[PDB]
Amino acid sequence: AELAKQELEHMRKRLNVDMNPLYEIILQWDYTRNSEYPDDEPIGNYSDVKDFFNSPADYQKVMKPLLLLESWQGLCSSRDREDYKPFSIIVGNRTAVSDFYDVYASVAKQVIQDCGISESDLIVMAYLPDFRPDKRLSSDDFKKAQHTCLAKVRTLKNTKGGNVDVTLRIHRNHSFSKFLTLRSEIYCVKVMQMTTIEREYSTLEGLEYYDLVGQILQAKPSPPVNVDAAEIETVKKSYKLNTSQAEAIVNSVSKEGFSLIQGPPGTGKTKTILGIIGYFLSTKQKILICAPSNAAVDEICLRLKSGVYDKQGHQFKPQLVRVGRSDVVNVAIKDLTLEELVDKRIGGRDRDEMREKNSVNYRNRDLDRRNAQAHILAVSDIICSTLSGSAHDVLATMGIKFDTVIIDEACQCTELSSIIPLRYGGKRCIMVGDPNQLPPTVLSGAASNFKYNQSLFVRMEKNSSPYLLDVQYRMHPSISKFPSSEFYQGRLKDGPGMDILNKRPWHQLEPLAPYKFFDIISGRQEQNAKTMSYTNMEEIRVAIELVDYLFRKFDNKIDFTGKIGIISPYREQMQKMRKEFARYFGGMINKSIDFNTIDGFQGQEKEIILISCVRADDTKSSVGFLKDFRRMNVALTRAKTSIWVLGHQRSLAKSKLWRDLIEDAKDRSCLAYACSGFLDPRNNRAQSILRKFN
RNA sequence: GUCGUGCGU
Ligand SMILES: Nc1ncnc2c1ncn2[C@@H]1O[C@H](COP(=O)(O)OP(=O)(O)O)[C@@H](O)[C@H]1O
Ligand code: BEF
Ligand SMILES: [Mg+2]
Repeated sequence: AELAKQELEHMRKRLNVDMNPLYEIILQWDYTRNSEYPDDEPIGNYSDVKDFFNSPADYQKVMKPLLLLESWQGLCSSRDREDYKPFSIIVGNRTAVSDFYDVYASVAKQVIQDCGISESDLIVMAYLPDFRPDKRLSSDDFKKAQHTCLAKVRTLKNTKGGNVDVTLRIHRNHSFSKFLTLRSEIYCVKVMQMTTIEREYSTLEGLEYYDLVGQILQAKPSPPVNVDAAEIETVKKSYKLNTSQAEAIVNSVSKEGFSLIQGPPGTGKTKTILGIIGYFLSTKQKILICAPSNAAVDEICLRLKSGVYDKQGHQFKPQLVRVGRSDVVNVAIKDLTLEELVDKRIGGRDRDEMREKNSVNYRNRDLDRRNAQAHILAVSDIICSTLSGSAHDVLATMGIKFDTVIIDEACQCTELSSIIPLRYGGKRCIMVGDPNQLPPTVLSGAASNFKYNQSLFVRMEKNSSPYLLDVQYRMHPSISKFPSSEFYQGRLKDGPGMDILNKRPWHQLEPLAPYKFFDIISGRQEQNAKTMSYTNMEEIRVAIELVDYLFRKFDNKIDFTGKIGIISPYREQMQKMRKEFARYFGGMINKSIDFNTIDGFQGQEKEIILISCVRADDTKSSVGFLKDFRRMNVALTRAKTSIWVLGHQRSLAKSKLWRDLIEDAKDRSCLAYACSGFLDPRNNRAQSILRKFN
């Protein structure tokens, strides 16, 4: 009775967290400020992430400055790199709420749709008396303007005549409120989306009431619980795994608390997660799986679609729900999307009466949609999503409790992101990740200097040794020669027959080999003025030529549906690659080929991988974030059979890591020279250039 | 100095 009441109180407190302080602090920031910190407060306030936290208060005190710094850096990046479409609104009556002012304005529905303004968005508002209506309006004008105020879009209500009543929450003490006179035109432009930041702040505040708060603060995973070897052998036989994976699965399931599995790429980490899920289901209980990147969630959903084996070995297919939008979610698992499942479940005076009937019908449809969504969530056993999406409003409103949580690629997410899914009464958490992989995507170098980029998995590994996996079953041994010898200094043993099972017909051809490094003799990349992202068309052309040659050689012999992937460190480079591939081939690229980034492609598996090195210009003299060993390791660990690296030898040779990689490739005679039309006998210019370079 | 992200009414 009393215990249940306390548990319910804690659950509602964790789900319902006051967001007012977050806005009160963020809204005081100056949009026009050009600095690496939100304010001019002493740097001594910020502190490095402590390995051990005495109490939740200390953890919150340490994390809050880092979270604010990360939010400020993201806001600055959106201000510079992102360029939305500014709009104008008419100021209305202002309502005074707790240390805040809510302003109601009338906006055009078409303008709102074009600008993509939602109820969880942040905007910057300015007063420009000298602005010319004919003159173009952009973020540059806001940067130049000195009167800027941050506002939060609290709600968006559509009124008659296609007019939206936008409510904007701002800080009282901000001086810009003096410009918010009634019937005044204010130019507002979107900045960024605060949903992720809001969820992170809510989790940070509610960590006090989390069941595993003590373990997180102490960073001490529950001690291993000894289990009979018979169970381990039975699990290994049923799931056709190895001894290490079976032992890790048994240890993780047997003991409550935090269980960390550290497995380099290709060591069955995803297969280990699937085995854990199957074993738990065999032994109603709902399990929540969260991955930092949507690609990992899509891969997990695709793998689960094939079925899950139990201890007896029989394969069963549980109901899996993907919490996300169709656009971000992959087309292959589009059926598993929650919205698609809900759609499948159901799918004068006279004018006033007709309007009332239409409104009643719409309300009934909304109620039916809510009921179908609730039924799908309740019946479903596996809920796969992302860390940011794990705190979806629907899940919080439903109130269902997830006693088992899995965090895939825990090293790719910050502590707050990894802890977000634990708000739902998480008593058992299993984190799978390899520290050598890419770190969490942090836009602030200062925050990383304070160990903000450090993930909870890394800290837990430092405190105690996780369950280690040293056997791989994906990467070709030749491909894994260099990554294992350099990054891991060994400790990674290839499978008994990886080479035999990785043999492919195109490997026989000299141009195409399991491992090959192609050099761009003549290649330069242009940095975008706004996004500050490099991009070179030479690598795109070379990749297109390689793909066309591979298809022509083995068009009908072997189908390449979902077997060729191209990873580029730069978003702009990936977008250009996809656009040019669509222009050249057409719709086949939608299925036969995939395009992604190294961080966005982390965890993905493809038979053929093309790693595009954007930094193809020697005059730059800098390789960029690629210099880090984790980036190269993740990029190289994507190929299962064939890996092709495109780049400029001179530019990459400057960095020690790429220099060593090129030397290793030369030792194995895997180095190659490529250019425009280097595989075209007609294009004798390419042959002449190759001969001259040699 | 540039790599990610949350929603569908
Ligand atoms: N015991 C095994 N027998 C055969 N194949 C295995 C075994 N364990 C793992 N594999 C293969 O190795 C691959 C492991 O990939 P994984 O390491 O999960 O990728 P990522 O590191 O991106 O998560 C799987 O695709 C699976 O087919
Ligand atoms: F360790 Be794998 F690259 F997800
Ligand atoms: Mg995995």
